[PDB]
Amino acid sequence: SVLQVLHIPDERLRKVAKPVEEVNAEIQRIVDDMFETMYAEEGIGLAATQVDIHQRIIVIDVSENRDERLVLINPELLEKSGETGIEEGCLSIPEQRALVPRAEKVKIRALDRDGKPFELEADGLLAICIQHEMDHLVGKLFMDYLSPLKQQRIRQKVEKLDRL
Ligand SMILES: CCCCC[C@H](CC(=O)NO)C(=O)N[C@H](C(=O)N1CCC[C@H]1CO)C(C)C
Ligand code: NI
Repeated sequence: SVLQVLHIPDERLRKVAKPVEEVNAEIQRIVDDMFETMYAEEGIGLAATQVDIHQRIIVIDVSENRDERLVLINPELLEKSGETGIEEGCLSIPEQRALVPRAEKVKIRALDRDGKPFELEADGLLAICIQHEMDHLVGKLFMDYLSPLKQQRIRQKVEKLDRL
């Protein structure tokens, strides 16, 4: 199923996700529906918070052909280094993008779609995406790193888009 993606200024986007207790069929249904949503909305990642599921579940596909699924369940940041920043957009902040500071590289541990633990070192866009996705799990959005003026401008554009 394709799920509705919450948009600013919805307060549900600020909720802090709980850890997944067990990776079972219910969770796999959620993961699969998150992928479907992500692809339908042309994203490269999605966090459960965005679909109003406050659990630490993240789906990602940063591949050119959009056929490389990555699942981060209960991700934990182990190490990071350097700094970087690209103009990021967000499906909860439709059509707006801005550069925000991010770690260049990250090493994380998480559970996959089967509930098996794995470690992953990432750089480039994957590291940026992980960070963005992990921020959604603690109720944080890319616009939070910007000035009040920029935040207000983004808020108004999203509301108008949604109004139309
Ligand atoms: C880059 C950090 C991760 C961005 C994730 C968002 C999806 C999101 O809202 N997840 O929470 C995305 O797909 N955004 C895209 C995005 O920002 N992109 C896609 C290509 C790289 C970057 C643009 O610079 C477009 C659809 C707005
Ligand atoms: Ni986002």
